[PDB]
Amino acid sequence: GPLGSMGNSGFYLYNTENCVFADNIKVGQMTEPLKDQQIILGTKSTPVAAKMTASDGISLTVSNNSSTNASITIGLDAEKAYQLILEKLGNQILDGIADTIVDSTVQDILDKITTDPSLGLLKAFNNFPITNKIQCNGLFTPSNIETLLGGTEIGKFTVTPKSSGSMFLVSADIIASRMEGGVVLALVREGDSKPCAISYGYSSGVPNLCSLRTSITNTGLTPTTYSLRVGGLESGVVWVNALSNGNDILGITNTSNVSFLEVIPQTNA
Amino acid sequence: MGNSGFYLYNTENCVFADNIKVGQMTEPLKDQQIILGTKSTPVAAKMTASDGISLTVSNNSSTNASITIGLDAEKAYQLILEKLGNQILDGIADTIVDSTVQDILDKITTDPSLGLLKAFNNFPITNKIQCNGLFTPSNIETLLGGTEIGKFTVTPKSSGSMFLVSADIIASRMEGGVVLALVREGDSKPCAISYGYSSGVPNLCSLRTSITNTGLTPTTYSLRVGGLESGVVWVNALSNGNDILGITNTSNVSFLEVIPQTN
Amino acid sequence: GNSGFYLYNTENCVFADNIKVGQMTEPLKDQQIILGTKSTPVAAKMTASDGISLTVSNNSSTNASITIGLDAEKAYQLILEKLGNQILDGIADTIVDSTVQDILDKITTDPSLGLLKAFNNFPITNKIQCNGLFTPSNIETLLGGTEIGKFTVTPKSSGSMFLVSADIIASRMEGGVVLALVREGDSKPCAISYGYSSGVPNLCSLRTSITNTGLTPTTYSLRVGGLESGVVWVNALSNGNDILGITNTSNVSFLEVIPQTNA
Repeated sequence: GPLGSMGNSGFYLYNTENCVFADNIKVGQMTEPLKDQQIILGTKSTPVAAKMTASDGISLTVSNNSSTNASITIGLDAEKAYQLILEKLGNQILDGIADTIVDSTVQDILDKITTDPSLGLLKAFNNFPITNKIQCNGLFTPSNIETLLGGTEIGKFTVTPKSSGSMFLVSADIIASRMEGGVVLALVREGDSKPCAISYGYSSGVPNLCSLRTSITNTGLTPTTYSLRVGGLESGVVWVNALSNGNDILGITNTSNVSFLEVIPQTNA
Repeated sequence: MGNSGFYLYNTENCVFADNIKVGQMTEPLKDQQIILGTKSTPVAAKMTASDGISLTVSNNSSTNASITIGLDAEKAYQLILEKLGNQILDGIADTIVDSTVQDILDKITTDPSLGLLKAFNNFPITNKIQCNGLFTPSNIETLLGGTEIGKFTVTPKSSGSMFLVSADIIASRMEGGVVLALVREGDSKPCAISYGYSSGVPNLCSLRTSITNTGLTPTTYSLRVGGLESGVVWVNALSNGNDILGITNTSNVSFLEVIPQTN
Repeated sequence: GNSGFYLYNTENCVFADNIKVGQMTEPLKDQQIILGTKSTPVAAKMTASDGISLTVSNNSSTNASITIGLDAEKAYQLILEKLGNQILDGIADTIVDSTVQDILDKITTDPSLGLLKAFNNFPITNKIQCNGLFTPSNIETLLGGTEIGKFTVTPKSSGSMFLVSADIIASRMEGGVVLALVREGDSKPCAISYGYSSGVPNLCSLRTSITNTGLTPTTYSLRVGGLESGVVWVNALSNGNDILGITNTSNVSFLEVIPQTNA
């Protein structure tokens, strides 16, 4: 019946097609028949057996052993590719993207400065001037010093920290007057049951600055409200911003101050 | 179709047929097949393109037919992204990163609207001054209160800031009060008034206040001290004028830039 | 020069000068290959759309080859001809993120800037009898008064200063109080301030600004005592009792500040 692959050759009839059939083929300038990855490529003269390869690198997938479904698939070399792209035009590309970074990184940083507490620069300050003449009739006694009933309230202020785990350096300096005796200042955080800071000053009967300084530790980035109370030590009337009788000091309107300055505490040891 | 044989095309000894089947081919050439040699005998090979590469042909043209190899465009770039983004930064950042870093730094250290850059200033006062100038309900509102003990010139580095002014002065006088006044140059009256006491012995007499800044421009403040309604007040010295503990002690006045924030 | 079939070792092959199969109307001309179609095969020219490398050595009739590959500028030009925007925003995003992170690092470290300022508060709650006097003699010595605290601070920025506020509850029989801040390794205090008590407790303070000398831990200490005479109680009444019968607090604060030239 059938002859055999390999060795015979001539012309045969494939259906209606009249085909030349051989083991192999050598035509033209080809000094020998086809070898690996070679194909028949005609010049204007007698053709030559070209080999297909990859310049710069290109995916070439040949299936040699397969006599059924054999192919040459062609693709990109990726890491070899983009490298070349850079190695050609990377100099202009950088220029363009730089005249974008100009605003690009800046607006971003300056946004992070202001949005972000954990930076942790950008600290809050607030000062609160107190001008009123106040007759402080509430005393401080050993009985009320651990409670909320010490003295008379002269201010109440709401502070908010811009940075996490920070404190407020607090100075309250208050023009006070009282008939020869001592003056007590209590700073109280709302929520607490007793003052979070106590201090003392003196007046001869003539006005003197009485102050409280302290550093209070901040819980959240939540707004917090401190009241300031003032009274005599165990006995006396104290006037804030006034004389010993409540008249204007020097006939004018005088100012006391309470100020909160955010600060980020280094470890003491 | 029909014939297959050999003929003479000009000077060339040719061969012809309707098709051709060599080597391991079981049938002659079909769609997109080409003759591709192997280590033994040629096989048909169907040219294709991986990773979505352009490979298009023209079969419909019997003459001037051709195959074209092209770019994936979308596929390609999508796969370049799909692999390597890391190298670009480490490779080319430095040249521009030098410029950007060292620029944004200088911007951070110049910009008055950033809210960084807060100036601080400390003016010590080691002189002994007899403060004969009194403070009476009459001069309290004028420029004539007290005796001037110092003057200071400061400059805001930031916009919309305040100065936290501390004035801590060592004073003494016979039993009575000590008034301090801080006056801005160009005003008609003190812009902060304070009070202190001395029983006859040195005592720190202290004024504190927070001032709203009107610019990025050099303001000058003057501090003056003196008796409250009556009495001579000595600064940095005893009740009579000589050294305290027989040394010169210093007083200070300080300006601290702070930047009030909003709730 | 001839045509026909012949034997090459084991292989029986066809040979001719040229070849014309299928729909081909003539043999193979320059840059032509035989490509099988659905019907009979045609002649074909290989080409490159978009631009791709197409290098043929026909001249060399030995090891002759075709090669293909990227054309670079034309390639990417097409890449952006379709996608010329998204690439920008993506890569700019990543690199802006990288440089941003590096800057943040460089701010939170570099002491040469003027950002990063240290703060410390040292509370003092203990009742302390300061029998140490302060007198002409020991004012320039280390023996002035009784030491109520020792503190250690480290600056985070160079050319810096510490804004020191020491506010101490004290009590003594009608007389003056002295406060002295001493740096370790100095022969004398570097800050001397004064206060008063009538017999009831009153805040006595010391304020000063000290110049920092480097970035390394430094240690000051605060001595309190009577002015020339008297016993001074820190944090109590003049008889040592708790004030209002509770523990009280005294404070010493170090705030880092960056000084500007005084005018």
